[PDB]
Amino acid sequence: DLNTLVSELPEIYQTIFGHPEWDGDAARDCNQRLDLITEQYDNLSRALGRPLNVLDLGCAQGFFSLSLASKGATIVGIDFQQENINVCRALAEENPDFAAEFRVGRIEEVIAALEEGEFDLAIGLSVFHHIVHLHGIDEVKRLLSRLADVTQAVILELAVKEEPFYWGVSQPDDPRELIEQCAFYRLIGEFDTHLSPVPRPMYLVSNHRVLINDFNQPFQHWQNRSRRYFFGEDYVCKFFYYDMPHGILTAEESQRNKYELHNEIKFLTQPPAGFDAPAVLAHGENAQSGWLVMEKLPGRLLSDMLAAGEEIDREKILGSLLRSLAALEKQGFWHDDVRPWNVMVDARQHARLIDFGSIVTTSWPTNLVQSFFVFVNELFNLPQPWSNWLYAVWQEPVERWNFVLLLALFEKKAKLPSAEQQRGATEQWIIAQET
Amino acid sequence: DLNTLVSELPEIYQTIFGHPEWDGDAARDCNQRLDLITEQYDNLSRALGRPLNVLDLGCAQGFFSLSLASKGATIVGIDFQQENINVCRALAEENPDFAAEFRVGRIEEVIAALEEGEFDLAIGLSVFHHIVHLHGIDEVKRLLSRLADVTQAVILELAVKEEPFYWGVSQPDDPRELIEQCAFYRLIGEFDTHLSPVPRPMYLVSNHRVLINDFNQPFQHWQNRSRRYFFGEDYVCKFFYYDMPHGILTAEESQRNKYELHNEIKFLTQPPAGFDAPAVLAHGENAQSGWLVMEKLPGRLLSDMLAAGEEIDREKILGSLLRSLAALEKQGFWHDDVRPWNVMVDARQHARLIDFGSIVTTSWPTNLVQSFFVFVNELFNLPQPWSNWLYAVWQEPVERWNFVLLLALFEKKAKLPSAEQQRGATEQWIIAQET
Amino acid sequence: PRELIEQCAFYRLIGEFDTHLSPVPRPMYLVSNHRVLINDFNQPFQHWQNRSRRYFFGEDYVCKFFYYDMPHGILTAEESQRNKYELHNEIKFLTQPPAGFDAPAVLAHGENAQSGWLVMEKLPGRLLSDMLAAGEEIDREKILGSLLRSLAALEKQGFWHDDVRPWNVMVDARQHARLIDFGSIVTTSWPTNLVQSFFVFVNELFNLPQPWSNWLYAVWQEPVERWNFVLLLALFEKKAKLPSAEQQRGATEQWIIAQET
Ligand SMILES: C[S@@+](CC[C@H](N)C(=O)[O-])C[C@H]1O[C@@H](n2cnc3c(N)ncnc32)[C@H](O)[C@@H]1O
Ligand SMILES: C[S@@+](CC[C@H](N)C(=O)[O-])C[C@H]1O[C@@H](n2cnc3c(N)ncnc32)[C@H](O)[C@@H]1O
Ligand SMILES: O=c1cc(N2CCOCC2)oc2c(-c3ccccc3)cccc12
Ligand SMILES: O=c1cc(N2CCOCC2)oc2c(-c3ccccc3)cccc12
Ligand SMILES: O=c1cc(N2CCOCC2)oc2c(-c3ccccc3)cccc12
Ligand SMILES: [Cl-]
Ligand SMILES: [Cl-]
Ligand SMILES: [Cl-]
Repeated sequence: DLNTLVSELPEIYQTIFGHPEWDGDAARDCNQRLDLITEQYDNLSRALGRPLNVLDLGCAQGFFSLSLASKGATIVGIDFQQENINVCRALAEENPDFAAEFRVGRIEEVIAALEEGEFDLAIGLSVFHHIVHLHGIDEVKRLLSRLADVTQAVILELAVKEEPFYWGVSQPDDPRELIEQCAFYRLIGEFDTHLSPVPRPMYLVSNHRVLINDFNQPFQHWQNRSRRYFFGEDYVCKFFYYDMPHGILTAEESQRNKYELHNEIKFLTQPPAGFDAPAVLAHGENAQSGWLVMEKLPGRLLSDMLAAGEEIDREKILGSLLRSLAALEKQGFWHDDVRPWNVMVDARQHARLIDFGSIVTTSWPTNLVQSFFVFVNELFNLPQPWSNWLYAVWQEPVERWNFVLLLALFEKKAKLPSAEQQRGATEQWIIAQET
Repeated sequence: DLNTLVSELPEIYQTIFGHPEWDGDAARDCNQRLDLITEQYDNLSRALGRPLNVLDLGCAQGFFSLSLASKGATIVGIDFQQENINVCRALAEENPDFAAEFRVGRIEEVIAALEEGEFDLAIGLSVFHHIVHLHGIDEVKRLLSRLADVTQAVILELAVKEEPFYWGVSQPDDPRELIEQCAFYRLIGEFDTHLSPVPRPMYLVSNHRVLINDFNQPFQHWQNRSRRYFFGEDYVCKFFYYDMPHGILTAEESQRNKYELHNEIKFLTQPPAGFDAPAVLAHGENAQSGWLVMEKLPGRLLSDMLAAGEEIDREKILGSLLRSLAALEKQGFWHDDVRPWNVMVDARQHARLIDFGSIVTTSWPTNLVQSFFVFVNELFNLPQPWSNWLYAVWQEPVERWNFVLLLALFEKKAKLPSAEQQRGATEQWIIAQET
Repeated sequence: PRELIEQCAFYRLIGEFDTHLSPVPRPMYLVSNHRVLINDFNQPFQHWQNRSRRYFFGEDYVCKFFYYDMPHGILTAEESQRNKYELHNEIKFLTQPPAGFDAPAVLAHGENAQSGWLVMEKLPGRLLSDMLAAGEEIDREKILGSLLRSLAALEKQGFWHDDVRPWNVMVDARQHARLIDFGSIVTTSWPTNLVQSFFVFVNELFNLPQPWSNWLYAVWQEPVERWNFVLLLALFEKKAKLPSAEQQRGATEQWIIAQET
C-alpha cells in the first residue's frame, strides 16, 4: 500500500507524484525545478526529433522521473535508499503506460557503467554534494565529466558552500569547479531549498552540444579562459562569461567582456556596406554570460601560423587586411585591436579580422595607425620596400594619418624613396621600442 | 517580573503560558503537540479513573506542564537551565491552584531516582537527542527503558538524523532504536520543528499497558520481529508493524503483514457458521501498523510443546484440527499455513488454529492437503494406521482431495488396508523429501 | 593489470613484451568503448552487456566474446575449459547447422589462449528471462510450440540442447521463440534427462493448468525408452484431447517436477 511506503520514507523529500495529500509534507514542492526541466527536455527532444532516454541520479521519490515519463520519456531512476525506490515502483505501477524503471544503486557505480548513447539527458539534482562530502572534489569532477561524455545534456542542481550547514565546509569554493572541465555549461536558474535562504544554482551542461534556447546543435570541437569557442559543421559559437568563478574576472573585466560582445552583436547584425562580415545565426546575453553564433570562416588564425612557423605571404596578408581596414574607415569604422590572434588567413593567403568586439565608431586615428606599425613588425626587422612604406607615413603631417592613406602608400611602396638613404631614421627605433 | 525573566531566557523555545505577547517570538507554538498530548492525557486519565501525575523532562518554559496542570494534572517539570525554571515558577505563581512543581536538574539523574508509581505519564519532547549527543545510544536506551518501567505511559518527540545539523550525525539510524527495547510503542504524530523541513516523530510508549485509542488496558506479559503479542487478563493484543526500522521489512513483507492482518480482522468479525473463532474486542490499522485485540485462548502453542518435548496426543490434536479444517472447508474457507506455530493445544489435548491471516476463500485444494501431510510428518516417521491413512489419500484421484475427505479417511484409518503390504510406496518418499 | 581496464567495454590481450628489466613480460592490451576490434571484424557497436562472457550489439550483429583467462579467482580450471568447449562447440554447430533448423548466420569467429569470439547476425526480440522478470505479457502456447518444434527438428537430425532455460530463449514480436545459446548443443536412457528438465522449464514458464497438466501426465505414462522430443511435441499438439490428469490417481509426477524447480 502506498500510505505505508510513504510513511516509511526517512524523508518525504519531494512531492509524491499524483498524490497531493502529501504536498504539505514534502520538503520541496518541485514545481519550479520541474517547469525548467520540462522546457529543457522539450528543447532537446525537439532537436533530436524524438522522445528522450532520461537518467535521474538520486531520484528520491521519483517525481521528476514520473513527470518526464508522463510526457513520453523513457526514464531510469537511481537511488541508494530502498525506501525511496519502493515508493518509485509503487507510483510507476499506478501509471503502467509510463516507461519508467527504478534501481537501488550508487551513483558512482552507475556512472562507471554507463554507455554513451544509452541516455540522452541525465539529471543530478542536489545529490553530488553528498559524493563530494565522501569522495572529494577530483573524483566528483571525473564522475561529472564521464556523465557529460556519455549523454547529450546534463542538468545539475548543486549545493554551495554558502549554505549554513557543517557539510558546506567540504564544498568547492564555487560550484562551477565541479563542471568547468566540461565543454559547455550555462546557468539556467536558481532554486530555494527550504533549508536556508541560500539558493542552489541549476546548470545545463554538455560535452557534445551547444544548448542555447534558440540554437541546439552538436559541435565537433571546442577551445578557449572566460571565452569559449564551439565549432560545428558550419558555425562557430562564441561564448562569453561575464560571471566567472573565483578571482578570475575583475568588475572591469566582466564589463569589458559584456561590452565587447554586445558590440560584436551590434556590428554584425548591421554591418557596414563595403565590408564582408560573417553572418549571425543566433545571439543572446544574460546576467552571467552572452553568446554569438556565426557562420564559420575557413583558414587558420595568424598567431598559430606564426607560432607553428608555417609559411606566410605577408604581401597578401597585409594588403587584404589593409583593404578591409580602409573600407571600414570609409564607413566610419575602426578596429581597436588588430593583432595576429584576431586575424584569420584563408588558403589563398587572404586575411580577415575575426574579433569585432573591438570595433569603434568614434588625433583620430593616429594611435591605431601607430600600433598597426607594430603589428607589421611582429608579422616580421623590415626589409625594403616595407621600411620605405613606413618612412613615407612618418613624413606625413599627423592629421593625415589614417587607413586610406596607409593602404594607398602600401600599394605604391615599390615606388617610394629608399628609407635607408635618408637621416632617416628615428621611426625605426620608435616602433621597435614599443613591440 | 515576568518581562525580565523572559528576556533572560537564552531562547524563547515555547509559547509563554497565558502570555500571548510572546507567541510571535516563540520558536515553537506548541498547539499541535499540545492537542495530541491532551488527548492522550484524557485517555489514560479516563482509564485510570483519576487525574494523572505527570513528569515533564526538559520542560523548558513550562508550557505543556502548565497546560496539563490546568486540566487538573499534578505535574513536575525538570530542566537543567536555571533561566527556564525561573520562568516556569513565575508562571505557576500566576496560577496558584495548578498543582505544579519545577526543579533545576539533569534528566539522567532524575530518571535514576524515579520510583515506580510516582508518575503515571512522562513526556520527553525534543530533549533526548542532547543526551544521545553526549552519552551515546546505549545509555539513552537504558534511560528510556527505566522511564517506561516506572510510569504507565511515555510520550516522546524524537529528533532524527535526517535533520540537516551537525548533531544529526550522532543520532541512531532510526529513532525507533531508542525505544524498540520497550514493550509497546505506536507513532501518534509527526511535527514541524521550524528548524528545517524534516518533522520529528512523536511516539507513545509503555512497558505496562496497551495504549490504543479504543482499548487501554494493562498487560502482564508480551512476546515477539514485526509482530508483537500482549497478554492481559482475558485478552491477547496482536500488534503488526507495517513500517519497520532499517532493512527489516521489504515492500513485499510490509504488504503481507498488512494483508494478513486486514484479513484476520475480516474473518474474525464475520466468522463462518460452524466454526468457533475467538471474539474480537478491538481493531484498527494505520500507515505504520495495525492491531487486533481478541479474547485469549487457553493452552500452549504446539511448536512449544514439541520443542520443549512435552507430552502430546496426536490423535486428539489431529482429529480436532481436521474437524475444524473440514467445517471451514464446507463454508468455503481454507487455511494456507497450517504449522505447529499456528496451532494451540488446550489441556484436553484439543487443538485450534490461531493465525487467521492466512485464511483464504478461493486443482484446489490439493496443495494444502499436500502440506498437511508434511504437517503430519513434522508432528511425528509414520506408524500404522497413520501411514495407511496417507496411503488411502494417495490412491484418490486428485480432484477428490480435500479436507472433508482427509477427515473422513482419518476417522476410519484403523480399517484402511495396510500401506506396507502394497508396492506401495512412493508417497512416503515424496512427503519425506519436502519436510 | 586487467583491473585497470575491465570497466572498459572491449579489451583483448594482443601480445606480451620483454622489458629488459627482468624476466617478467608486460601484457599489451587493445581496448575500446566504441568498437569491436577483432583482426577480422572491426565495427562500431552501439551497446554491450554481460562476467566472463560479453555481448556487443551493432547494427546487424551480436559479437559474443568469451574469456577463458580471467583475472583473480574468477574462473576455475574447470570453468575456463567449459567456456572454451562451449564456444568451440557453438562455432562448430553454427558453421555447419543441421538441415531443417534455422540458425543465426556466422559473420566471424576465432579463439586464442585467453579468449574466443563469435560474431553472428543479430536476432530480433527479447530474452524470455527478461520478459518474465520485467513481468511483460507472454503467449505460452506460441512460445512452447515454436520451441518444441525446433527441439523436435533438432532431434530428428541427431541434435539436442543440454540447457533449455528462459535465459537461452528469445521471443520475437509474434511470440515465436528460438534458442540462442548453442554451446550446449550435443550430438550423443537418452534423452530422458533433457525431457525431464524441460518439464521444469515448463513449470518455471508458469502451477500447471489443464491442458498443460494433461500433457505432462500423458508423457509420464509412456515407457521411458519412448521419451524424446518428437513425442513431447506430438503430445503437446494434441494436449486438448488428452484425458484429464486430475481425474486419475494421478498424481506423483506433479510433485516430482515441483520438487526439482
Ligand atoms: C537531497 S536529495 C535530492 C533528491 C532529488 N534528486 C531531488 O532533488 O528532488 C538526495 C537524494 O540522493 C540519494 N543519494 C544520495 N547519495 C547517493 C548515491 N551516492 N547514490 C545514489 N543515491 C544517492 C538520497 O537517497 C536522496 O534521495
Ligand atoms: C529543544 S528543547 C525542548 C523543550 C520542551 N521539551 C519542548 O519540546 O517544548 C530541549 C530542552 O531540554 C533542556 N535540557 C536539555 N538537556 C537536558 C538535560 N540533560 N537535563 C535537563 N534538561 C535538559 C534544555 O534546557 C531545553 O529546555
Ligand atoms: O570563423 C572562425 C573560424 C575559426 N577557425 C575555423 C577552423 O578551426 C580553427 C578556427 O576560428 C574562429 C575563431 C577562433 C577562436 C579560437 C581559435 C581559433 C579561431 C574566432 C572567431 C571565428 C572563427
Ligand atoms: O489466544 C492466544 C493465547 C496464547 N497463549 C495464551 C497463554 O500465553 C501463551 C500464549 O497465545 C496466542 C498467540 C500466541 C502468540 C505468541 C506465542 C504464543 C501464542 C497468538 C494468538 C492468540 C493467542
Ligand atoms: O541475437 C541476439 C539478439 C539479442 N538481443 C537483441 C536486442 O538486444 C537485446 C538482445 O541478444 C542476444 C543474446 C543476448 C545476450 C545477452 C542479453 C540478451 C541477449 C545472445 C545471443 C544472441 C542475441
Ligand atoms: Cl549537489
Ligand atoms: Cl530528541
Ligand atoms: Cl550543521
